[PDB]
Amino acid sequence: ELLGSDAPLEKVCSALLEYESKRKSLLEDEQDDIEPVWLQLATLKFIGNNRKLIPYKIAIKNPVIPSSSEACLIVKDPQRVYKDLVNEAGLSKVVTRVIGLSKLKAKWNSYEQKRQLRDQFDIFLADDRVIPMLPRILGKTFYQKSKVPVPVKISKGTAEQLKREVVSAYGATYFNSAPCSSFMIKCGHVSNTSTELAENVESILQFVSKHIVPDGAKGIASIHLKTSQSIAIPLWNNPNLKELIASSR
Amino acid sequence: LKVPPAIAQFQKTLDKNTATQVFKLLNKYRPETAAEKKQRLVAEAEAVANGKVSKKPYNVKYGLNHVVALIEAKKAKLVLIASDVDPIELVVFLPALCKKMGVPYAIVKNKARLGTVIHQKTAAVLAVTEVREEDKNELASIVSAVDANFSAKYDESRRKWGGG
Amino acid sequence: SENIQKAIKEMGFETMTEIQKRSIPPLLAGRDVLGAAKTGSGKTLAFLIPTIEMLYALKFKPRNGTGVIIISPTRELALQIFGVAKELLKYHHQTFGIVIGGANRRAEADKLVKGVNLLVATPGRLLDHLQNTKGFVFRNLRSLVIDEADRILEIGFEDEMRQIMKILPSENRQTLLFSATQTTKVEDLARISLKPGPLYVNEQGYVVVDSDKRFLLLFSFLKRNLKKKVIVFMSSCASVKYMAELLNYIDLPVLDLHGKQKQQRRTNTFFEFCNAEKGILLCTNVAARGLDIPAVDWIVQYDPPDDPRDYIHRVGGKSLMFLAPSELGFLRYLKTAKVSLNEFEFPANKVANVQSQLEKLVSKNYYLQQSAKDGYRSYLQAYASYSLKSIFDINKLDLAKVAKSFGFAHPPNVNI
Repeated sequence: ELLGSDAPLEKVCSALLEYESKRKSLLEDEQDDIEPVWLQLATLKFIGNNRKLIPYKIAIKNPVIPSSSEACLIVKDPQRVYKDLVNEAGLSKVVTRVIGLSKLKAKWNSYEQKRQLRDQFDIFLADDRVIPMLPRILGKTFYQKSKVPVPVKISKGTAEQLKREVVSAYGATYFNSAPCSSFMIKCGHVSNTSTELAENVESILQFVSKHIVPDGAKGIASIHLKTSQSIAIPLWNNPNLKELIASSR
Repeated sequence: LKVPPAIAQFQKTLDKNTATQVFKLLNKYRPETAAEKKQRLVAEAEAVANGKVSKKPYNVKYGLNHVVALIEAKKAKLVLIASDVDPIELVVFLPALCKKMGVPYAIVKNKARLGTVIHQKTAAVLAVTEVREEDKNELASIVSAVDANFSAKYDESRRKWGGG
Repeated sequence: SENIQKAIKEMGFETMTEIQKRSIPPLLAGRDVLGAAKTGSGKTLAFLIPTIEMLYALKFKPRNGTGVIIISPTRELALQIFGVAKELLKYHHQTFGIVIGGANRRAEADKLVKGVNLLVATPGRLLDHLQNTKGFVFRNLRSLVIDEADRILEIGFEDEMRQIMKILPSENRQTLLFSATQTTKVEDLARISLKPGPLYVNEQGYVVVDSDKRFLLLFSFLKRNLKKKVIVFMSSCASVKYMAELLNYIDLPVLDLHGKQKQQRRTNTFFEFCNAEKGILLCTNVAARGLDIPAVDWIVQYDPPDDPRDYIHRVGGKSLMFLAPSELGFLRYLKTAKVSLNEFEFPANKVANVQSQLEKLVSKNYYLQQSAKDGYRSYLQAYASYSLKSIFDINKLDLAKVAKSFGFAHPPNVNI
């Protein structure tokens, strides 16, 4: 309704569940990893002035990061105070390691050391005040292997805020803005059913049209639904994209 | 004159560049002076006299008996032998003991330079046993340099009688 | 005596098992008994309570020397018996001790000269002390106990056992013999050792993982299976103690059948593990020998078993074997035993790369380092005492890789 005064949802997302299921065709270590759902968006005009190395906190109701995924928290000095707060909040099983910024800069200097730290956790969360430093220190070994630290605001440093922020951080999808006209957003996996997947799509679309696309949903060229190896089924096409680009330019 | 290979090896010392980089790491781990040790202890004394739990210290290991015991225990990561010990037989076995124990070792110049690191007039041998996590890469790069600039170099030269 | 009962009730032992029916009463009279029981029947209490009574009856003292000699085929079995005898002699004054292969022989000699009344020995080490150690008083020997006689014969201590009987006095000395199976060698040894006219009593999974990655694969596997029931078999109690201590130190709470070498705690821990729907328990093969295996989703053979014939019958939810590449010869023995098997494959990426952090934790802690050395040394000594010398050859084992699994940068200095 917001995008084009129409809602061609539900039917396409539900059909995609059967489309990937039909395309199904001893090991010791097993995991519940599922193929992600890639929501492709095309915009009429470029949406990024420059490479922004922070994710978008797209709040969602169906988390794309399972609660079994380990988390690593990066805080400002000293690390002992925030280590005590994490333990007192009951996040020991979630926030496994808390690394102070000075310790992260010093004790992890080699590329192999940075890669070992990167592979030791599934998601990285960072204090909002220390996020601008992580472009350095962490380097290309983090920002290209799908490991972008999350800007979690823990400024006041209290247990309830930590629990709310982590739950909010886990229950959200992220997308790193890049200068282009096309991008993909993680909407979920096959584990999430059709109705939950549809809810994730519309919530992301509202967030995208609000704080990502400068002119809103009117500037959306086309949108498609895709998986790792599935066909990019066209979710929706702008009925007036061709004339809008001609008139704008 | 003609010198045996075990004494001839001390004329082939570490190069100036690698030695200068070695002492940059060593100077981070100097033992605290007699004055600095007294200041730290008296500071804890006042905290006891009036009314009131640390980490393990970090420093470079020195002393001939101490270092040889650390090599035999395989506790030493890098052993730096003075090139001009007045009785040479004091350190004439150290390159062989370091080879047997797999300890990266180098023969550096000016035993006085070694003593300056430890606030002493003179040191026959210095040994780095275990450093802070910040300097793991710096020590690792030095050990690789000592392998190439001292062990890969010479080596075939250290088995030949020098002089003559 | 009341001291025996006060010690027994400390272990939480009530009533009295079936094999002890034909052994404990007649043996209390000082008559030779030819016992024969299966694994786990409780023979440890069978030949210890009457003998301990006889120490108290004769008022033996360390100046008298050794009065009872107990022979066990392996280090772990002898150590387990020594742990039980320590519990039974809690309220006593008769000295007890153990001599085993691969142990400090000089330290054992200093302990033997002081006077050990109840000696638990191995056939290899006992012959060395009986011939060479000076000041070892054993002329007052009064009781002799042999446990798992068939195991001793199959190991290759027939020659050693013959010299023991020729050296040890035979007059007015009570003798015992316990064997699961009665073979020609067992009968021949009984005829030359026991007194005339005795009272006779009557699917597999494996992972080919290198030594250095043995623990890292295990730790990652336990993290994955935190929502199941896991029971792990080890080659020693010291190895059990260290891994249980280390796992609790890296936020992986586990249970072990070691406790503080207290028999009551082991039964309590096993009872709690059986009652609990989910959990993880570590124990050695000898501790689990003859016990009742509950409904466990995963059974793990972290270390190779010392009795392959008993293990292949004990297995008959899922079975796992941590087999080193140098131990791949055990696969051929499985075919000769006609047992179906499958190979488990794991990706190197999923294995936890915590080895560098593991070494730092062990080096920084005194008790972790002390436990790690004891576990490493005992694991090697148990390895050298394996029956399958051809398959589990200690020389072929890479000691540098093994010590990496225990959290050591370099292999510690352990003898044999």
